[PDB]
Amino acid sequence: RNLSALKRHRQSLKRRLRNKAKKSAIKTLSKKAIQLAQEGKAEEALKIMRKAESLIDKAAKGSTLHKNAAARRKSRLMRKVRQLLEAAGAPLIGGGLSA
Amino acid sequence: KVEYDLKRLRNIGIAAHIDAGKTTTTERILYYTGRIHKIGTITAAVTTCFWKDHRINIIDTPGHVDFTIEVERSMRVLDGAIVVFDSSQGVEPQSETVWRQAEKYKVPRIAFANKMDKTGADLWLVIRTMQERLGARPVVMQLPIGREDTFSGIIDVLRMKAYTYGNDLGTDIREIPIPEEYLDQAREYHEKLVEVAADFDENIMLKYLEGEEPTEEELVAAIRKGTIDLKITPVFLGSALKNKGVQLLLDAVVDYLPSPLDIPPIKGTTPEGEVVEIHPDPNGPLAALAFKIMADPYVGRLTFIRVYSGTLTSGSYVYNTTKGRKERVARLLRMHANHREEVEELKAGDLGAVVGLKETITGDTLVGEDAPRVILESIEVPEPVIDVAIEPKTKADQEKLSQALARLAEEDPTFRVSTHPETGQTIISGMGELHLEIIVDRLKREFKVDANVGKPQVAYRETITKPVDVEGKFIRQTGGRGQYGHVKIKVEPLPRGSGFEFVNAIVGGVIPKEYIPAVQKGIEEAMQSGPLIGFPVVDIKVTLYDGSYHEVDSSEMAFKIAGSMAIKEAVQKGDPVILEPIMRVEVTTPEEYMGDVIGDLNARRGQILGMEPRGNAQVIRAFVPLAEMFGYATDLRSKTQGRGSFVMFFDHYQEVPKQVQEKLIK
Amino acid sequence: GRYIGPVCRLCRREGVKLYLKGERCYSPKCAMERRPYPPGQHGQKRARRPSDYAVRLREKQKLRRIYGISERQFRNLFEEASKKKGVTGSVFLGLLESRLDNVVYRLGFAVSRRQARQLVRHGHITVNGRRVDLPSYRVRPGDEIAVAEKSRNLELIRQNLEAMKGRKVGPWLSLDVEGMKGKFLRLPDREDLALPVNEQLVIEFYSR
RNA sequence: UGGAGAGUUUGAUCCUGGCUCAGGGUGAACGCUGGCGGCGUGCCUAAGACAUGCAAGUCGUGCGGGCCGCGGGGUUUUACUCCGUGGUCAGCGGCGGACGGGUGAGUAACGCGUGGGUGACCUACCCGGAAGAGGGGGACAACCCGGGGAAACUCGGGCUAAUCCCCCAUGUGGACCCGCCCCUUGGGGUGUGUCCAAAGGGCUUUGCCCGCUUCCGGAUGGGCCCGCGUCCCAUCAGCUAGUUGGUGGGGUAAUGGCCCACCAAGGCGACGACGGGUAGCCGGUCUGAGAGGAUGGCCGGCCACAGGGGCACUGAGACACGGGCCCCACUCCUACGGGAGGCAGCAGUUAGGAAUCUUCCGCAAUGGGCGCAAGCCUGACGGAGCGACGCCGCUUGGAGGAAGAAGCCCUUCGGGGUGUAAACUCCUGAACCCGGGACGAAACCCCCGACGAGGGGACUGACGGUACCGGGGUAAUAGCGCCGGCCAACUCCGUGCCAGCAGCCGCGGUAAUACGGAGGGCGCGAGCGUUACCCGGAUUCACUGGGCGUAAAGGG
Ligand SMILES: CC(=O)O[C@H]1C[C@@]2(C)[C@@H](C[C@@H](O)[C@H]3[C@@]4(C)CC[C@@H](O)[C@@H](C)[C@@H]4CC[C@@]32C)/C1=C(\CCC=C(C)C)C(=O)O
Ligand SMILES: Nc1nc2c(ncn2[C@@H]2O[C@H](COP(=O)(O)OP(=O)(O)O)[C@@H](O)[C@H]2O)c(=O)[nH]1
Repeated sequence: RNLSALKRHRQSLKRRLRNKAKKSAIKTLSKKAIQLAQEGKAEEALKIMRKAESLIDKAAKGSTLHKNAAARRKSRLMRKVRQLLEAAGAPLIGGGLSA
Repeated sequence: KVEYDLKRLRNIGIAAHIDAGKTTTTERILYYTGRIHKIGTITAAVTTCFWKDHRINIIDTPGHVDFTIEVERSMRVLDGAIVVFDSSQGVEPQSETVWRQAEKYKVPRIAFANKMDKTGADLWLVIRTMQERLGARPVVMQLPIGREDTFSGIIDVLRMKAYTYGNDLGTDIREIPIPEEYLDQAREYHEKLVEVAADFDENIMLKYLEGEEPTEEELVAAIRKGTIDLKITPVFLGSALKNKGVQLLLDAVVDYLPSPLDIPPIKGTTPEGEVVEIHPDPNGPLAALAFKIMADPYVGRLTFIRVYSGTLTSGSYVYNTTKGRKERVARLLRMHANHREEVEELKAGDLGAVVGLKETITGDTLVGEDAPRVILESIEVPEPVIDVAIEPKTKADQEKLSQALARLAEEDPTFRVSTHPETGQTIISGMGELHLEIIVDRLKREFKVDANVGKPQVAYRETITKPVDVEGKFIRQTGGRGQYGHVKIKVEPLPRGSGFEFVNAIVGGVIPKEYIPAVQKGIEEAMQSGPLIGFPVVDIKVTLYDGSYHEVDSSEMAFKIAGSMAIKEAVQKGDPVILEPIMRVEVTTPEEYMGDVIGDLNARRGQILGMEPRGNAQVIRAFVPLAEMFGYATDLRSKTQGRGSFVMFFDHYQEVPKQVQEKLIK
Repeated sequence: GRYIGPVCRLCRREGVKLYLKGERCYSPKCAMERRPYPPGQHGQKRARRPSDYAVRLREKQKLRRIYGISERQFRNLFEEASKKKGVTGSVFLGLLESRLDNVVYRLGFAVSRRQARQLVRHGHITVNGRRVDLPSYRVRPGDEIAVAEKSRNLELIRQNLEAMKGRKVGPWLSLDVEGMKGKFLRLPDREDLALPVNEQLVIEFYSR
């Protein structure tokens, strides 16, 4: 009548539910960063972005993200942020963005 | 690991005239033999149930109701049978029948008195009938404590113990000794019993005379050895609804009811022609009969079969000799009271259903796929008795109907469909009102076909009284292919049932040789649509005694018309008379009912012809008009409550009462 | 199955004598020896000239009747020789000739092909060891046709094997009456087979 | 190494030209016959609906428990039942359920075929190479207790294990932005900054086995693009708004209007757009001298779809055939409060139809998943079954035997035929018997070795007591078509334009090789005939290979 493969569904649900979160985590955070960066908060933006970054490659370990999933995100994050901090700010603190 | 000794097998049938308790009786039997309940619907013809290390097959269905036929079929296969009787229905006119059509075949059967709780429930009354009507030799086997409303327990004479039933849900039973009074009543019947069994076992006779009492084991042997011969019929009892007398009648089963082996062999025929017994040896050729096909949702087409010889195996190969067809039996199967026990083979004497087979319809004899290709008996011949006109409304429905019987004829070969070979309308051959009636529901519902239900027509005939002679001229002479034909004939009426006679009354040959054939095909022809209604003008002699011709004008055709004219008018002129069909019918009826029976027949445009007795009954013969002869079934069984039967044959045609001449002018 | 039924009939018809029987046809009575003419009721009458078709048919039926062999089989082997590399005419005979049931008769183990085939069937024959029972077996060049052992001393074998001391066998065959042997030297050849049959016709016949 | 024609317009002729026939081929069906066996092949119609069973699982060498059989019993006897291990039950976690198998509905299209491009990418498992595996926290099932239930199950507390999750570390080294270098669509470097590793089991226990982590390569499989090739209809002629391009964003493994926003008016079409029908494409198949025509069953490749539609989740992979969510349709149980579903898997049921099979045996082999293994699962597959459905082989007898029985048929009554046919005579002996009886199966495992080579050793057959072999061994199924010409094969009797035949031309109207029977004959033979469909014949769409004064055909 039935098959124990829903075991797979039960999981299907867990995992989704997991990464669902670190997913939306980095999301919001990704934003809080670039927000500042643009707003002018030179270093305190760099800060957050330094964090976001981690949380990303961090997520990339598992199955949430992967391949360039992360690296793409980054090449945009610490792309635009430096592309908003040039709105007259001079990269303050030694956040991720390299000299 | 035997579980099949055969002498442990009980194939039985529940028969009886309606009302009774047949059906309800069965489901009950199927709750006792299988209440089981351990800390571990007649769902298809025959079913198995176990009662004290004995496997029983039951096939409740009888009904009596008009159409027996089927009853008389299971009957042929089964070995024993319980003729349920309704205690209550005591001025019982229909307790009969059922049986008198049992000994008909030759099978043993015990009695059961079902409603010993319902009003008029008077045991004896029945016996004052079961020997007065049919007249068997029953033997009282029980005496109920509390007639009808006061239904409590029972006593078995043979075994002189008293039982009780404290309720009717089927729980609080018990074997409580005889209650004060009654007792005495017993004795005597318990002596007669033994006295009755004396007529079988001499042993139980001399010991009767000496003063010694017969052993409960030799006493049984008597009773049993007496039933089996169709001499005696053990009568028992109990409200089947109150769950009473059953668990005890269940014993009554085995203890007296025949085992496949006490049964007399079926005869079968070689492909050449010669009888021969078919031995119930589960090791001889494989011969099994079939008896009932059924469409299952779950497994599909099912062929319930009664094995006689050899032993079928699940997933083998058979051979229906009947329709010389090589079937591949795939699956074997036994019907348990609530599930489908898939067995692996069926040894001679046993019953169940096989799945597979497509060409095996009813009554088909199945042997082994190499065995001597033999065919059993089975040949029963119960034709129909009541039919009706069915015109399938607009030609649309006329089709749904075609399928209607194209599947309904296979799903019930107790009928026949006939399209009046002269005039569209189709008859529905039945065997009793109800019969055809319930088909009118299925055939009209499950087929959604919606048509008309009148009665057949009658094959009337045209002729005349006075003989006449008219001219047959034709001629059309205008300018070339003249068309010149003329003849004169002599028309003369003939005895109803004379036929067709013409007369080459032409001398030298005033009417050239080449044309006569043509003047006959013309005359012959015309005689088709009567001068009155348009019916076969017949019973006449025609005399061509004159007529001329033209050398050039005449035509093979010109003559055919001229002759078709003399005919088309001599009838008109010699005063036409609407002949109709008369039948020969013979009603077998107990001169009891006869009185009115004859009446009825007289008030039916018919005139009596005699009555030379038959059986214990009496036959009456006479003629009748098919018109006032329709649905005679439900009229003969009226004047006779069932005890009536008739036949019918055509014989001649004959003139209508004139008042019925202008009747037909429509 | 290989026909069965009146033979020294066909002997006739084709009007070109055949030894379907073997011995007897030799005697004054191959049928055609007595009444050399197509059978039936009519038979002996001035015959209308045959058509272009009738002709080739009869040459086929002749060639095929000789080897006694189902048109089916007959056709297959032709439809084989054609595509086969080599002058088709010859070729066709070539295989036809390599039938075991034939090689047997040729070898003289059997008075008639009718007979030879039965022998073949009943394993009275052997090839290089393993007996064969398929008349249709096709002999390659360089095989020993011998009589089985259980057989060897069975009347028939002898009498026929007997008249063999003397009688020749095809330049393509070498026989040893003692050991009841016989090799298939080479693929028989056009002339080697002296037949009252014309292959060209027949071919033309399978060209329509 | 390859090409056949013939019947039919007339009084006669020649031409043109239609019609017709013989040939092959079939997943076939139908008729009348029907003996054996091998290898094939068997829903072509309703992608209509479907009872039942089985078609996907497996690891205890990842982890904690419940129950049950063993050790030793905890206590003084069973008690609060602990302990080490092997079954089990489900729960965890690990892989596998995306392969395999089915089907042709859709689709005229980068779907397919082919041949290429990825400075536009991905690849679990498997090889090779390099470096590692350092610390801490942390919950949820299982379980207990408790509630609601007919049922499916469901809700609430509280524990706890791990190769489950999570933080910090170290980073061989990898990811990003910036600068420079080579390069040339995003490819390789290189420095600053910044960010990220990990898991533990078994044993014989600092050493192996199996795992883990990161990075580089190998391999295999893919994603995507592009040129060319891929049907009928102009009595479908114009089509287009995310429409064509652009910038920036999103999105992805990755390119891209794949999406969003905004700008620009562009993009396509008689080289046939758009619209409408039909169809899965190819290897191949049949036919054909060839070109060419048809075709696409089984087998192999690719695609698509799994009731119809929409959607995402998990994941290396899927928008998932036996997963999930919503709409809709159908199917079922119901204590009617609410549950359970999808045979185009294997087999079968029903309906439809002219028609297409067994709810079969075996995991013996091959092949697949999980496991260190033993081993488990495997309707994949290997076999059996029914069917002249096809093909191939074989048999119903062989040799004698009359100027030639009989019967029957024809007769000019002389006789002619059936016909060596029978008879009769010998001889071989299918079937069928007793007996014997496989190959497919040698590894995984285990032992020497070094758990490498190599050597030895053990357990392994569904078919199957089948094939096949030796001994015995009886004369042991024939049909069907046709007999005017094309076309081989002719007489008698019936019949009288009747009944009937018939592909064509045409037969039948009292002496018919054309109807119907008989005798006889011809062809073929477990088959013979018919009916569908495709090629051929048909140079009758002509490239090969045709034509237009009057035959059809020159446009005023
Ligand atoms: C269950 C059984 O054994 O009999 C049942 C079933 C029954 C024998 C039925 C009577 C009659 O239809 C029978 C026929 C021939 C009716 C016609 C078809 O439909 C047949 C396929 C069917 C077979 C059995 C059936 C259907 C019964 C009756 C019917 C009585 C009717 C009334 C109005 C009381 C009965 O027994 O009373
Ligand atoms: N009261 C009562 N009724 C009974 C009993 N047996 C049968 N019946 C009634 O008989 C009637 C018909 O029953 P059934 O067995 O179907 O009749 P059958 O089919 O003609 O035998 C129903 O009304 C039942 O209630 C009984 O023992 N007691």
